Amino acid sequence: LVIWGTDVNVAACKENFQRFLQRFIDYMQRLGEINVIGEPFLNVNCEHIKSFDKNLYRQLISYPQEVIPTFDMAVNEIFFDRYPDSILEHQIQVRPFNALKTKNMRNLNPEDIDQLITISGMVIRTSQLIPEMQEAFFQCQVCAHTTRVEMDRGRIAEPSVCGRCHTTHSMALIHNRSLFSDKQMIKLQESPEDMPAGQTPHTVILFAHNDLVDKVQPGDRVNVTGIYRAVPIRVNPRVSNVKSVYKTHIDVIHYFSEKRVELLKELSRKPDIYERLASALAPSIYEHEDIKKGILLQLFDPGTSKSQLLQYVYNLVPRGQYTSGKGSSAVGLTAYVMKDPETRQLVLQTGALVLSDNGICCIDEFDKMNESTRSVLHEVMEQQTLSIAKAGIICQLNARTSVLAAANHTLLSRFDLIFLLLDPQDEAYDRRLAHHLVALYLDMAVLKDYIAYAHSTIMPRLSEEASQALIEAYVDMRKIGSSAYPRQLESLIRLAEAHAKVRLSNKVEAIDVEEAKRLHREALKQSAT
Amino acid sequence: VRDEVAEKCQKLFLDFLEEFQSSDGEIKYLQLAEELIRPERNTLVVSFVDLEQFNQQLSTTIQEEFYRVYPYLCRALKTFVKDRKEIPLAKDFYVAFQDLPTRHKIRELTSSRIGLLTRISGQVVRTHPVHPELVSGTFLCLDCQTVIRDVEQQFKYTQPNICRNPVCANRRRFLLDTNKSRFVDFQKVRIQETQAELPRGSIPRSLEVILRAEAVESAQAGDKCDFGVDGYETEGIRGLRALGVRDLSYRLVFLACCNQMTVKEWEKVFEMSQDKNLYHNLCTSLFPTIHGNDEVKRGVLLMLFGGVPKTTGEGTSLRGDINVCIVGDPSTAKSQFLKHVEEFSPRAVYTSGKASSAAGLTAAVVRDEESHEFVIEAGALMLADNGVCCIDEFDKMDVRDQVAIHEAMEQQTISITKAGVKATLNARTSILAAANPISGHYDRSKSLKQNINLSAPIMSRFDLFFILVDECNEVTDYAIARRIVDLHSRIEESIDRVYSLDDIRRYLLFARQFKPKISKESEDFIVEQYKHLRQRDGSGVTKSSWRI
Amino acid sequence: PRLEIHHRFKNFLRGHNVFKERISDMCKENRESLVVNYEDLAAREHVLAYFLPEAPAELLQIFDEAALEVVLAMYPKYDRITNHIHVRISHLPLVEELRSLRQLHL
Repeated sequence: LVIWGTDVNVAACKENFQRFLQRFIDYMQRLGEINVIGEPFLNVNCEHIKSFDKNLYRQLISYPQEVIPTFDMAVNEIFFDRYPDSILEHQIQVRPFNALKTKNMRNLNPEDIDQLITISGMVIRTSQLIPEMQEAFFQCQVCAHTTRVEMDRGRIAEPSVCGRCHTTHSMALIHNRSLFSDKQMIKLQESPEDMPAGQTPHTVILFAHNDLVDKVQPGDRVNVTGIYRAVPIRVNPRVSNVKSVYKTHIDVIHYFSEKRVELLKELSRKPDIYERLASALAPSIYEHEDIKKGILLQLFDPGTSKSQLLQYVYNLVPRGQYTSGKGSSAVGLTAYVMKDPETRQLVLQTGALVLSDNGICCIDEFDKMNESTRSVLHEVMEQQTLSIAKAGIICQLNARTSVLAAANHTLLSRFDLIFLLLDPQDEAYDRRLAHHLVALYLDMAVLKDYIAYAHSTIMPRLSEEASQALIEAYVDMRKIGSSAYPRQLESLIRLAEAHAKVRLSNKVEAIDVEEAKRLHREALKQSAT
Repeated sequence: VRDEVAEKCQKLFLDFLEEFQSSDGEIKYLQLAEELIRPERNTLVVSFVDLEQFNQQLSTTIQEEFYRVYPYLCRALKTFVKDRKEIPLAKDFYVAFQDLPTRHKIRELTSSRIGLLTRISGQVVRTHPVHPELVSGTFLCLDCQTVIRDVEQQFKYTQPNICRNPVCANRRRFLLDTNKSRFVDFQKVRIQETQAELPRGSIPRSLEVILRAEAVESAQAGDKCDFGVDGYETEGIRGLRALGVRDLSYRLVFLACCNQMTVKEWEKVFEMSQDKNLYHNLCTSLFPTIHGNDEVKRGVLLMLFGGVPKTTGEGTSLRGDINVCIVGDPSTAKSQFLKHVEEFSPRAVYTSGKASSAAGLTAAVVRDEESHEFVIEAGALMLADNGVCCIDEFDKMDVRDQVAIHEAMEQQTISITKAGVKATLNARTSILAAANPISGHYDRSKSLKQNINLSAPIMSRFDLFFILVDECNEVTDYAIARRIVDLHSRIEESIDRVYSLDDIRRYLLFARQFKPKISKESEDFIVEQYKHLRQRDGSGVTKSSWRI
Repeated sequence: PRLEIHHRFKNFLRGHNVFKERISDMCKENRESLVVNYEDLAAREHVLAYFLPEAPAELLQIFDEAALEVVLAMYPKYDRITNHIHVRISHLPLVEELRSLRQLHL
């Protein structure tokens, strides 16, 4: 009752499994989730046998279409005999989880026709549920009696068979097991890891048959290990000619360092840390370093080292979007929902500002925008969220992120921070330009880890002594030498959290106490006169 | 095999349409006939619980074969009249069910289950007028072929090509079988998933369901849904086209048809009465995160209480809502930030001010010969029906809203009319709004005439107004920020949750159906004193706004 | 459905004192009026009277064709009067005062 053409046993370790039971016992959460919860779709991890033996791993990726069913049938069959009183109606499919990251994701060769591969990117657009017919059966003429034959997988329900006897929709939908399946068109965008900007980035069509659709949230980071497939595209629907080009698509199947940190605290107590970090961090930035306060603290003539300053953010943190007006209308930034008239299917378009959560967006030339736009940002600035109200969708999209820029009636208070570039009219300052940049113009890994790993656990707390300090500050000094009365000052506590985020210090010392005080004087001058 | 089951299911349905309970005889049948035919409401009900108790396999059969039992419930069920004269006039039937205790979660209502039952729950979005497009029928000549109960159903035409005298269709023809057709009434509404049940990151999914005449003038825009072959004819004959497959198959195709715990909360109200000054503490109890502005929250506190009288004598609509507007900051660090506190409550709308696209409340023609983006929908305000609405940025009503809100406020309805749609709805909710001046507060020394520069006919209709005066009270001025920062000091202090500040409120909601039977003796006493109130307003106290 | 009335009435296409004067009422003056009582309709041919609430539709096609038959035979000069004859059947009891506003009764 088995064919030897593929030479696949049950796990290839049935004889090794008996001694595995008596030797390995002599990570509990993996075993216990199965027995107690009874959760389907077993979610086994990376193939760790590849560390032990490569041959066992190499045989589960060459023909994975013939391997996944083997794992599914074997695991279920054992439970059926051991546990006859379990739920056999809900099939369980063993799924690889965080499989091998295919080398040179950029260079996906066509040679690996049918193998698991791991793409890494983002989700651009998602399609509405597209039902499909699965396990189709035919209709006989002899008393309309159907015998179960197609139980074994491997048949293909080719189209154009139901252009006669359309009763199959009403009649054979349920009785011949022809219920519609689920599939979702998904377009990922490969992340070239700050490529030198050579070749264009490849698009991938992720739309496979598996019914796990939307149990993984779109609009996140992509770590979907999938199975490559190729299908012949018809040249014309009218004829049967097929061209010798196939569309790629990917199957949906998915569900020392700390020593360095301690060193930074020891050198932190030195009183020359301010000059050392400012000089070394972002050295490509020219004069007018008061602007750096927004950048340096928060991250860790127009375009006069200004637009370039934005380029640093785009270069430093790839998480974000850079855009500008005067070339895009209000609908050009988001809520661009549109359908394709050639294929007659709707697309629920989104926008970049929507995708801008957990980042900083680069928008400049804000004064040149029209009054029709700037509406969506206004809620974001005043409600920290982005609501999209169109006929299809009425809700709010999370905007738990910060965006800042700079400028050049008193209803301006909508802005978080306002700074004006003043001209000291000092020719000596420009002199440093030629020597600083023109004359001058492994470590990259170190700068990357600072944000992701260290900042993940750090959460400052405000002591009792450090709160009232700003409150008592503005009241007394405001009448000496002659708007502060709003609660705008209190909001400055948000940026105060940056002081503690330096040195990873949850405690407050003499450093960063007078630093917050002078910030009032810098804001006072630009609001004076 | 199929014949016996199809007959017995219809039999066990028909015999159960008359109850054994509720006395006996045929008086009840006459009463139901009088209640149905005379007003022509077409409202009937049968207990699904008793039907399941009688035959639970019936509930499973209908659950797995709605698509199979709809066409037999359409035709054979109509045999209840027992009169041949009334059967040809009748076109369709209407039945319903209420207080169903069996339901399924929408999250468990996957698209992979077409043909089961679902509960109509969600938000009404995208209203549509009825369009009488061709649905089902036949043109077959009786002298040529006899009628079989298998033809068309959807927009597709006849497949067979036998007796090709009229079969040749390369010529336009308009012979419509208006005598034999399935045309009664039909409309589509795109239900939107419940936002409250949705998480912060929602990405709502738009249902596509078809609603029959039962939906006509029964649903409100923007509210929750609360109800053998011979001759070797084989394949190979040309004529196969895919134009009729891509249109409907890509969409969603289903049909739907329309104790001590209570005491425990109530016990706190009764028992706490013995404590002195209960009313004072009750006022503070709802606003844990406010500092100062006790007069501001005082109006808001009262705004929660409702009570709208219904119309029983066919008279005028007595207004039971509260519409208060608060004057505050000069629009810098806007003290409307207190509005955010109210957000932590169900039945509220997170208004995005007004400077927004606002496709709702500005309904537009939907039929630019294939489709239109703008729909007939006023959800922009009605979404808070049977709730309380918080409208931000009230000063941005310069042109478009100025006309709009006036109609909404006074009439409690919206008269949308665009030559293809015209209907009136019900927008019963209170309006919480705050207004700030254009560039600051300057009417302290200058008269309000032309100085406030807003729209009188709207602010005139508002019930109350509020003024925010800051005082040099160093006890509270110092403590304004401290109470704010206090939520950062959770290390050494944890606040236990004794009761939910929202659950207790909703206990009063159901109290409305209970009758207060308030005597007139307590009522008129305020009225008698009210005479003193109208005089004493002219006593020369500091004036702020002459309303009377 | 039935056969006795259909063929006889179709072959029809192949108190009466008022009708005698009313058929000539239309003239070159073009008063443009056609008043027919419903009770007379049941009086002249009673077989139609029961078929009026069942199959009134076919009457519309018959009425336009039938009018030309009588007029053309008499005086061809009268052909040029509005070039149209309109069906003006009177009421057919029943009477819905408020329940007529229903789409179920098409």
